[PDB]
This record gives sequence, C-alpha cells and structure tokens, in this order.
Amino acid sequence: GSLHMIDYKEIEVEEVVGRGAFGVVCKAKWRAKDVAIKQIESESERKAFIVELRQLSRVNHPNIVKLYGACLNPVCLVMEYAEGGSLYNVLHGAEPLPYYTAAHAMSWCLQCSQGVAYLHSMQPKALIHRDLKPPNLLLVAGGTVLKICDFGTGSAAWMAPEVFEGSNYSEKCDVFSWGIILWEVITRRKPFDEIGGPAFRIMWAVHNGTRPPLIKNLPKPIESLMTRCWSKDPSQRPSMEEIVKIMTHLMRYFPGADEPLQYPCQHSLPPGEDGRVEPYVDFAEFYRLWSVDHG
Ligand SMILES: CC(=O)N1CCC(n2cc(-c3cnc(N)c4oc(-c5cccc6nnsc56)cc34)cn2)CC1
Repeated sequence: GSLHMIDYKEIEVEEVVGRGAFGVVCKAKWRAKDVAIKQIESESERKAFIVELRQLSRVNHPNIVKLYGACLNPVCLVMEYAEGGSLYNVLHGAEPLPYYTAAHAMSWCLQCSQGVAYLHSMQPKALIHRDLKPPNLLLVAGGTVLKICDFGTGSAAWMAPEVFEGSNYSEKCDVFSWGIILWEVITRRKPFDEIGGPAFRIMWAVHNGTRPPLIKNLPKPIESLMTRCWSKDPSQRPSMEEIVKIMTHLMRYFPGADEPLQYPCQHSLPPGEDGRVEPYVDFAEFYRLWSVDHG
C-alpha cells in the first residue's frame, strides 16, 4: 500500500485514447517512457479519483494494469501504455482488424478471470469491478497479455440484471460480465447489437431473460460454463476462482496463445438463422486434441 510519486511537469501529454467511468486517458511520455495517464476533466471528480488511488495502491497482479506512479500537483495516475489498446478495439475497432485464434480467445478470458479472482480475494474486503467489459480490458505483449483497468467503480450489454435493477449484488455480477465477454470473443460480435435503441431496451431484454444466442458447434464444457455464468440467479453462477481453475484446465486444448497478433483479417459477419450464430474462432483443433486424451 504505497504510491510512487511523479512530478506532473516531467510528463508530456499527448492525444486522448480513452474515457472510463470518470476522467480522461491520454497517450504520454515520462522519463523517455511511453505511458498512459488519466486526469480529472473537472474539479468535481477529485474525490472518486482519490478512492481509486487508495485501491490501486493495494493491488498488484500480472493481469491488472501497472500503475507506475501518481501525482497531486494536478491529480493524475501514470500507467503503462497498452500498445494494443482496448480489447474492444481489437475485436470491433477500425480496420485492419487482426486475426486471432480460439487459443487467443480463451487465453484472454483466462487472464481476465485470473485478474478478477485476485480482486475478489482481496483482504480485508473483496473488490468488485462492477464494470467488466472489453473497453476496460487492455492488451500488451503483442495482443498476448490482457490487463484490467477502470475497476472498483454504454455498459448495459455486460451488466448483471440484479445490478441495474438497483438490488443487492456481489462478486457474482463480475461473473455474469465475464460470461458475456466469453461469448463476445468467441463470436467477435457485439452483444445485443441487434436490439439497440437506448440502454433501457437492453436492460428490459436481459431482465426478462434474454441472452446472447447460442454458438454453432461450441464445445459443451465451454457452453455449460458460459451459460452458468449468465444465470438470472447469482448464487447459480460459479465463483471466479472456479472459472480460473476450469479455464486453466481447458487451455491444455488451446495451444498457441503465446503467438502475437500479426495477420490482418477481412472477415464478413455472416448472420445465423436468428437462433444460433457461428463462432469466429475454430474449435476443430480443440476437438482433435480432446480426442487424443479422451475418446
Ligand atoms: C490501433 C490504434 O488505433 N491505436 C493503438 C492503441 C491506442 N491506445 C492505447 C490505449 C491505452 C493505452 N494504455 C492504457 N493504459 C490505456 O488505458 C485505457 C483506458 C481506456 C478506458 C478506461 C480506462 N481506465 N483506466 S486506463 C483506461 C486506454 C489505454 C487506448 N488506445 C489507440 C491507437
């Protein structure tokens, strides 16, 4: 629980790259280092911004964004620069989009659950992220390593129904989100894109039972996990610790996650029947590797 202190005058700020729950994130330089910083856009944000430092001073984990230091001259946080930027951008952003594999898809989710599991295990009190979604998931090391940010804080497509119903919630809201992200990286589709209108239309939908469509040829181990994560009832969702364990196990069947994203991709988006959709990733190699171990 300590924060390295930075003089703001020794930072050279550059173009905007993000905006989280509050503040604004920019590309910047600091001691000849490529860097991200978030600032307060308004003096009114001073208080929330201080709480986030008190949490981030305590966290420390490979799948959470490295906070280099901070400053109070004007109040600001200095982080590592995710060259890849947002997972949202990688999946859905401007062209050219990178090619990625099932192995990448699962490795990303594994890494996210590892990050959240750490948060959930925090003492004296668990940190709940509350806003898990690809815009908050940053990539480094050539698309290989995923890192969480904007935690302890257009979100409706990843929000557990008990949250937006204003009711009591817990760690399990993050598990719902994670279930949605899993679907998203396997399909490379925006959840509830075809619903649209404002967020309340998605909230009504999800509240009333609606989930993303099922995925043609999805392995059942993964399908059962994903859909347990989506349960209306939070107590029916697995814990993140369990998701980590499961996902660690499945990675046996997904080699190649260490390969950097380097191939462009011009995939079209072929709409399924309306009931089921096709995955973007290919599970053929999973089914083959699985056969060698089992039947
Ligand atoms: C491919 C492309 O168009 N690029 C390269 C990637 C660039 N990029 C870097 C970030 C980025 C880098 N380092 C960070 N630490 C970052 O954090 C965020 C970010 C985004 C949203 C909320 C949030 N909260 N805390 S950090 C945060 C973005 C970002 C976002 N885009 C944009 C231009």
